[PDB]
Amino acid sequence: GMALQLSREQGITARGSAEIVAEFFSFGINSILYQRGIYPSETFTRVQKYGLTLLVTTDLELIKYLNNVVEQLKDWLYKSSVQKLVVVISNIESGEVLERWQFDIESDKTASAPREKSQKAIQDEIRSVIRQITATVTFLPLLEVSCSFDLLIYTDKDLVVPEKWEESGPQFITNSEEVRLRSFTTTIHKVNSMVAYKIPVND
Ligand SMILES: [Cl-]
Ligand SMILES: [Cl-]
Ligand SMILES: [Cl-]
Ligand SMILES: [Mg+2]
Repeated sequence: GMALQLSREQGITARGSAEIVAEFFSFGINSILYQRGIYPSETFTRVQKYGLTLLVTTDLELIKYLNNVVEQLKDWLYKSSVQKLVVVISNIESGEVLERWQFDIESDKTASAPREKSQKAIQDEIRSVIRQITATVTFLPLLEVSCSFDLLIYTDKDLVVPEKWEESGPQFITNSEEVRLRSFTTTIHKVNSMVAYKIPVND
């Protein structure tokens, strides 16, 4: 007679996309911090995500810091207010900017009914991007200096700056080359990934 179905959220909503992208950044930032030795290897634990074994921090302060960033990102991503996220890697002793992991975000401001793209398909794309973050490091110059990180979120100039957040300098890098990574999309957001790395000197 009449076909009924118990509602089961399939596809992607603007909220779902924001969730997905913010989560990707949490895992991506964790991978970069581990791969560039920002935090010691023993401060990371193995976890399953996107069909991969990924390393995520156990450091209490870093967990809270990154969680705070991810929560804020979801809000701004839903609003289509994030233009890019950059993980700046600098020589801890000199402050020299050595790498800039740049994630340019494109948004569908019209995002309404849920979009027809499976979570699986999206995870498949993210999986390749995450693998490429680790793969890319094997092609960069050997890093043999202790470094620090800065996480910069570039937003629409008109956004309200929440408490605890601050307008920061751009942390310009110079004498760099780039490695373009695979992009991924939820159909609502598209995340482009690339790393700008400084060419060292023959000293
Ligand atoms: Cl781009
Ligand atoms: Cl690899
Ligand atoms: Cl720059
Ligand atoms: Mg040297």
